[PDB]
Amino acid sequence: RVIAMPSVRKYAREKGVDIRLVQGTGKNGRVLKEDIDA
Amino acid sequence: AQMTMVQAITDALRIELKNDPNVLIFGEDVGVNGGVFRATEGLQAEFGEDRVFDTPLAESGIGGLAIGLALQGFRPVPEIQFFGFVYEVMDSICGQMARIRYRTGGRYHMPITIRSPFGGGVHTPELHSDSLEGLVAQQPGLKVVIPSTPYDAKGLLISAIRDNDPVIFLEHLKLYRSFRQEVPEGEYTIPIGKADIKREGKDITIIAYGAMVHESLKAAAELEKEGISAEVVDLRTVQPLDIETIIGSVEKTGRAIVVQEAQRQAGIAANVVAEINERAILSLEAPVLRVAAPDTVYPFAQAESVWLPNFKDVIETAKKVMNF
Amino acid sequence: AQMTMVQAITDALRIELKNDPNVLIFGEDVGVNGGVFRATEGLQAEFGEDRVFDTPLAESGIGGLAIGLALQGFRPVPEIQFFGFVYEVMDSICGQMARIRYRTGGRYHMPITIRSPFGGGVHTPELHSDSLEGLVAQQPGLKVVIPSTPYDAKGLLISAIRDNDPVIFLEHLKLYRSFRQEVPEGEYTIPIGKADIKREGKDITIIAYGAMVHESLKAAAELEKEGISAEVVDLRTVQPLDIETIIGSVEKTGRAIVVQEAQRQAGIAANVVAEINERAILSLEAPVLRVAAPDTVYPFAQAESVWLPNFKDVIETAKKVMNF
Amino acid sequence: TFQFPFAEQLEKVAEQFPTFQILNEEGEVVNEEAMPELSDEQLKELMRRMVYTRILDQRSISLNRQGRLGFYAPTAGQEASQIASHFALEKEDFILPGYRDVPQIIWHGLPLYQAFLFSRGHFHGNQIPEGVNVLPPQIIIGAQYIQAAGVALGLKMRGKKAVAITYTGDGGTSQGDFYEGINFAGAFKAPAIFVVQNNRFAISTPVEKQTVAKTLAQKAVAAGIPGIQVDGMDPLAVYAAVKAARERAINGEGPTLIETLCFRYGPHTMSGDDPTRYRSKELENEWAKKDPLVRFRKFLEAKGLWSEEEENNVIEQAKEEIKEAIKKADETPKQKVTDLISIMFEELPFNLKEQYEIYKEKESK
Amino acid sequence: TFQFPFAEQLEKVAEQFPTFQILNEEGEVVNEEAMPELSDEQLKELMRRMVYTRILDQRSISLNRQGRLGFYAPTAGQEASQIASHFALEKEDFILPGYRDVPQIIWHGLPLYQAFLFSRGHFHGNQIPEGVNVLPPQIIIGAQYIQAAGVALGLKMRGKKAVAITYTGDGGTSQGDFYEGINFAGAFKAPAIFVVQNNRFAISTPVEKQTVAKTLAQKAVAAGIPGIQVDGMDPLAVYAAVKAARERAINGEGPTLIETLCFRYGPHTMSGDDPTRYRSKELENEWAKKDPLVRFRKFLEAKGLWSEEEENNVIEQAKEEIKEAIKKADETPKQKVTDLISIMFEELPFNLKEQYEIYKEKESK
Ligand SMILES: Cc1ncc(Cc2c([C@@H](C)O)sc(CCOP(=O)(O)OP(=O)(O)O)c2C)c(N)n1
Ligand SMILES: Cc1ncc(Cc2c([C@@H](C)O)sc(CCOP(=O)(O)OP(=O)(O)O)c2C)c(N)n1
Ligand SMILES: [K+]
Ligand SMILES: [K+]
Ligand SMILES: [Mg+2]
Ligand SMILES: [Mg+2]
Ligand SMILES: [Mg+2]
Repeated sequence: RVIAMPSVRKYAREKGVDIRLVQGTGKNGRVLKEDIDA
Repeated sequence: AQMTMVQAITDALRIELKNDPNVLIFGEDVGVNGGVFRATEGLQAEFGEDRVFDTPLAESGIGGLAIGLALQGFRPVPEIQFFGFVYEVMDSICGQMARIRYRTGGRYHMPITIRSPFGGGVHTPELHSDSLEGLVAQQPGLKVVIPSTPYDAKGLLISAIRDNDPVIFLEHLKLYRSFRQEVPEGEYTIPIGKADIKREGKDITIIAYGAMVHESLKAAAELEKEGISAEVVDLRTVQPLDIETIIGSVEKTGRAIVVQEAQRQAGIAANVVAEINERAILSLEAPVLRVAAPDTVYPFAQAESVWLPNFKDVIETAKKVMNF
Repeated sequence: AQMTMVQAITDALRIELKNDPNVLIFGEDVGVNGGVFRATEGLQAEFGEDRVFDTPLAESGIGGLAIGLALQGFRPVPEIQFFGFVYEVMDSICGQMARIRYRTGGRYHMPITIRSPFGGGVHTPELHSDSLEGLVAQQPGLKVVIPSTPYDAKGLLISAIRDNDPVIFLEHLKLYRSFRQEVPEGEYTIPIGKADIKREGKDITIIAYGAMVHESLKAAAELEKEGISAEVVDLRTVQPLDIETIIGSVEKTGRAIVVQEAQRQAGIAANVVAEINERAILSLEAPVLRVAAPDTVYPFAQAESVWLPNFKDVIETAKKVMNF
Repeated sequence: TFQFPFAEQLEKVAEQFPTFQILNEEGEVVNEEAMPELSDEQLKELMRRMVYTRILDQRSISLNRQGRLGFYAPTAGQEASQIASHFALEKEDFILPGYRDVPQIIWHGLPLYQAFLFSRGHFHGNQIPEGVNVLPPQIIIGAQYIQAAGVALGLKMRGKKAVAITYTGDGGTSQGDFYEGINFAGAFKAPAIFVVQNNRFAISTPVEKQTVAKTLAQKAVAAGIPGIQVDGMDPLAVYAAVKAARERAINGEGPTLIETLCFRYGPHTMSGDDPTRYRSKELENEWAKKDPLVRFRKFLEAKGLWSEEEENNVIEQAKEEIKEAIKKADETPKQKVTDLISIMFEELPFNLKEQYEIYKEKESK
Repeated sequence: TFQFPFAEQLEKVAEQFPTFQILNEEGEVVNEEAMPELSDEQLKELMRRMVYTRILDQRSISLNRQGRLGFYAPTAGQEASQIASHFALEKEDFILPGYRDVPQIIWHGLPLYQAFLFSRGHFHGNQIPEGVNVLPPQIIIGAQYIQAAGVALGLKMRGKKAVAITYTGDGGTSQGDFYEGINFAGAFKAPAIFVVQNNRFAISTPVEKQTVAKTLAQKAVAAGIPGIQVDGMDPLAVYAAVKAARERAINGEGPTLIETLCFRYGPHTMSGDDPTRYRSKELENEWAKKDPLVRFRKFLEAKGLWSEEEENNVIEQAKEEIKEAIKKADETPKQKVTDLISIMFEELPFNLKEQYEIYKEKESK
């Protein structure tokens, strides 16, 4: 149960982030950066 | 009883000749000779020259023959000595029999099954090992089947002969006598258009058909020694594709690769990658890669070893997907 | 310099007959008659019957005649009256001429070009309008070119005829004389295996070929009225594909759809989709969808309208990808 | 240097293929021995059908240039080769026609309104009524020949006393399929009758450039089966030839190839072919006089078996029926993409089930 | 009821195809009137080549069983129809061979070691030296026929006074391409020699099941070209038939079909169960006495042109040349994917350019 595709998936894994914790404003893409910041 | 693939094919033909007087087997040297690889051995002696017979040397004529016979109620099971000779009969198969039900608004149908060996790795002369199933896979009205095991071989042929629309049964040359397997005596069918899981896995899905299933299984056993759990799914029908099984498997693992013996610009791998991408792309952790042969003509016999995709190619690519 | 596509075709043939004495034009009814659609009209009367002639009715024969002539140094330009009839010449095209250079390790080669019209929309009889580009696209050693405008047609044919390897040149029936465009007189060439941007866009990339290009542009104008800026790419060579131009465009819009007139299980959309997913996977924002025809046999003339995809289906699929 | 008798070989061989004729140009019987056993009533029915087929040809052309019909291959001039050959058959016989042989399947049992649907391009035109042994017209030259040998072999295995008959043209004799068919039929000694209609042209190409064989009938020698060349403008000769062939076949003696020498007064097809670009106008007047309707009309009028009163009664009945077939084809419900999907397979595979749903919604708005 | 002369018809065509022979099974000349003009030194050269070719077959079989050669189709018993036919050609004539016609191309210029690489499956074996007019053996039965009509039409256009010759088997006459080929050559009046080697079997299928025609040579009639049936175990006869056919062609008179009646002493091929496939062996002994070498041997000895000392010489020479060719085939370097890709095109398309870098690296370490 995690919708994101597909570079969002590789971008979160490259920054050491688990995509499950973030709340996709739209399945993420630019909100992962917001996670890394806070 | 333990059987090889060629023995499973033989017994399935016998089961059908016996259950239906409309079934007929014919082609180049399929009679007294019993075929190039003994697939029809002993059938003519048991059922007579009326049911199992030979024909002049002309593929186009064998195909036309089958059409007429089916217009007269029979259930033809013709044979092309090697699938590299299908170019000779493309019009009958794709321009004729696959369109007859459609062309007659249901009035006539073509309950025909074409058998034909193909595949490399045995040193055959030119145009004997080519993989052209990609061609027949493109014609609406056909079903293309490619077994990889004796069990699957018997059940599918019976299912292919009973179907009332055209079916092409491709038998890989290398799989004819490479291994035995327990196969129930008597009739049983395997639905056409259903894939199956050969090896259960949780880390990566390997999609294959034909003799690449074996190679994939050998790579899977190697990947295991490093903690990589690969799930091997065998298509067993390349047209139509069993979407539900493929997609259901990839959504569980998130990673996947497709493997074919045919050149990159041929085969059905591209169709597989396309269906996957448009139905589960939101589950893919990495791109679905392809393992295929160079886009050149089928190699001269002595170079097969370095041209055909083997288990090592599957391993390298499988890693590439895990480390993407 | 306003010409229809059939005129650009004839002009390109006139030019090549003058510069290269080795060029020959032949097929069914291409001499005194000038062809079914007058593509070779006036040529025989100007260059002679020894260079422009009719042949007995037999595609298989025409293809075998072309191979032989090439071995004697000529540069053949045979014609298959309709591409639906390519099933008769399948062996000469794919089992022969495409493999001659490789087979002879470069000793002989086939500077051959096969002209042939296809496509629907003008109500033709059975097997005339079929789209079988996908069959020849799977045979390594061949190049398949499909133009969509008078300008692209003349320059591609000249490059085709000049190419020292086999090339299949498909001309769409509906584009023969449906519209006019500026075409410079004289020789000029356009590289084979090169696509061109027909319209610059910023929101989505629409890839097509043949008569679908027009529909795509048609669809792009309607979409502009809704704020969606579409980039239309015409492949113009369906084999090989211009990967750089395709990818370059997708890694700018991040979204895309592929449009073709052929059945979904046929055509070449599957390979373009597969290629995009393997190279621009990190730039995609939505799954790459295809716009194609239903998987049934090409429809009886009367049902072309409701069966053939048009600009309205491209409008719909484009919205799905944008609203993803 | 030693010489082989080549020129004598080509001559003697064609000597075995003289044109079989019964009725000449003026309608006189020049061959009493081969005269068929037909009653005065069968003779009048043969004429009624030929006059009727000529009217159908003229009406088709007219309705085609009006848009009412689509694809159409004229047959004017080939009435004997097509109708008199069919007259020699029985209901149980199987016909495998080519694109120009629509007249044969009409008389064999296909409702005329369905022929017009075949021209327009509608699947209901091809749904042959059960019990009527025919295939829709074949478009790919050669294919009906290799399919006829199968049908023929099929009839033989069931023990039926029927034949498979098939037609094609002069240009079709150059195809690879033409040769494999009569060769397979011969190797299996199957009840098939192969009819070749030499109308001297293949679209614009003259038969003289197709092959160098003196006759087309001699091509049967390659298969080892017997061949006969007959006057295609002679109805009584086509009927007798096909009659002898049918009998030989039902008696299990093998196939036969029949080459009729006929002609087509009309365009190759109604698409855009223009005859003035490839054949003489004075050459169209040489065959104008050899019209099968003219000679057969005189033959009958000489026996008091035909009057212009009976001919106009047939012309009327023809127009009236043509008019009804046309109204019936218009009343046929339009074709839907779901209708094209339903007739693809007996049981729809996965990819068509999806599409079926997809197009079932698009057809409900 | 009327009857067509179908029985008489088949008898008259048969009379037109008598078996042509110069030397009987004893070495005696039974046809002085047609004896070819050959000097003493040409007859000796014709024998040396036939003995040499018989030795090649024996070694090729041995080497294949040793796993030192790959695909191979035995030619023993067919030396007259193969070697004596090629002996009538000139250096500029183009040969389009079948999979069993390797001898012919060896004598026409293809180095022996390159014929072993062909067998093994090595591209260098197919790289024919420039100026030697031949194609590598054709596997697709029938394709070489439609291709010869092209090469031929070509020679005619350049004005060159050469001929295109091609070979196929009895089974091959059933293919549609066989028919299209000789018919196309006839329509264009092209300089082509079509040779059919009738050794009575297509794998396990006897020729009597291939067609109901009594001679394969009568198939020329469907094309309208001269046909000749010759004794395939008669060296001088096959030489004369091809020579006459060459003169006729180079004079712009057209193609000719030649059917030879020979036999094979060994298996169909050496591929699978073929070496153990059923063989009559009652039928072998019979054709064993008809051996081409046997009768030509006696023909020359009677003229004091062949001793048992020249035979041994040629046998030792062929054995030594065979040993160095097989050695040279071993020294040719292994093939790589890059070699096979560089020969797909003149200019590499993007997909292969990219694939070239991948295998380049996977090669070097
Ligand atoms: C294999 C093949 N090639 C080409 C065609 C196009 C074609 C026709 C369209 C219909 O497809 S009609 C025709 C000429 C046939 O000439 P014929 O055999 O003398 O018959 P007739 O004189 O009665 O027309 C051709 C070549 C075809 N149908 N099939
Ligand atoms: C189109 C086609 N069909 C089948 C084959 C398989 C095949 C052979 C493999 C080699 O492809 S050899 C052979 C029998 C040929 O018999 P023949 O014509 O009498 O010639 P011969 O007796 O010299 O073999 C066949 C059918 C083929 N090569 N090409
Ligand atoms: K079936
Ligand atoms: K070219
Ligand atoms: Mg063919
Ligand atoms: Mg005609
Ligand atoms: Mg043979």
